[PDB]
Amino acid sequence: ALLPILSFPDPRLRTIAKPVEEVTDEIRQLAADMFETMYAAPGIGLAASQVDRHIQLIVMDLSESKDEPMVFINPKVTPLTEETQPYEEGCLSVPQIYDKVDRPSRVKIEAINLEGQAFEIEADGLLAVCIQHEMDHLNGKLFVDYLSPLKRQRAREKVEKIVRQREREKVA
Ligand SMILES: [Zn+2]
Repeated sequence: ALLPILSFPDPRLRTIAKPVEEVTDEIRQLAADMFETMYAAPGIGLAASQVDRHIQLIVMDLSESKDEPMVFINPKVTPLTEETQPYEEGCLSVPQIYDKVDRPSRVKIEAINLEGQAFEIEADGLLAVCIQHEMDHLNGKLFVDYLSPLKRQRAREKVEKIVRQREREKVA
């Protein structure tokens, strides 16, 4: 029913995504399936790289109510300061692992929406964390890449265990 999410260390998560050529109704349908997948997980961010569609498309909803959806197509993110903020990040492609990352605290976002309109906004807080995390997906990067090798290694061993439990849960 839902789209499968790739899990670390799947090598396809390292693919650099291609620009979206036109917001066609198949990219519209993909965005809608990404939302269902994301909301089911549950998560607040999913990049199209994570469902093995190597395209610059990101869906996001940062709200308690699952009612404030946002789409970023072909995004450009530029920091507006050297000040960073720590945040404990997770990732649906690194399931059930969370750790601290430090990223620029304020950024400018330029992207297009599901109608092909351009927009430009400035983001701090959770938005700035999340858009930078998701942009990293589109350049083949995961948040575990900023951790020490032992923490990455532990994360990898734990995730294979969770994925193996998830499969076993399908047989029951
Ligand atoms: Zn992620």
